Amino acid sequence: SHMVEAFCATWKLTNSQNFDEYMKALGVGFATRQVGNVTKPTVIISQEGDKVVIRTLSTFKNTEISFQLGEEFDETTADDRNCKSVVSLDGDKLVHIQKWDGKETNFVREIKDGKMVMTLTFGDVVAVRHYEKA
Ligand SMILES: O=C(O)[C@H]1[C@H](c2ccccc2)[C@H](C(=O)Oc2cccc3ccccc23)[C@H]1c1ccccc1
Repeated sequence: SHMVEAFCATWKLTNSQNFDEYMKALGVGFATRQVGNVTKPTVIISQEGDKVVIRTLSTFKNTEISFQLGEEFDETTADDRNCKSVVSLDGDKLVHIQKWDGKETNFVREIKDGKMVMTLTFGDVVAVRHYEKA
């Protein structure tokens, strides 16, 4: 996929806005939130066949998801939520939906001026994270 290629790279977190409140709305407790706030992840996005693969490396733990665009799959998040998830293209954007325990959250990945911007929404709580190619 052409639009996915813009995301395919090794990325490092450079800025985060309101992620603590976002985690709080998800139900993450204070201490685990501290882990989420201090960790600096390395995020590798790639295309392998018809699958998109997102590998995240950090001291806390490493995660890996592999999916076909628009196909629902089971996802265990870094905070151990067991979700039904789907990642789809919306124009040039990647939209990731996570459903668990009757709840729903979504986040959007965009390439803007060569950087990756992730906007996360749960209810009316919004967080924004910036990443740059490593
Ligand atoms: O930035 C990313 O893409 C990923 C980071 C990461 C992953 C694995 C290990 C450590 C960090 C974010 C993140 O902080 O995860 C959480 C870590 C700890 C607790 C968390 C609680 C709730 C939610 C995330 C947590 C990962 C990420 C992926 C997709 C959307 C937002 C954040």
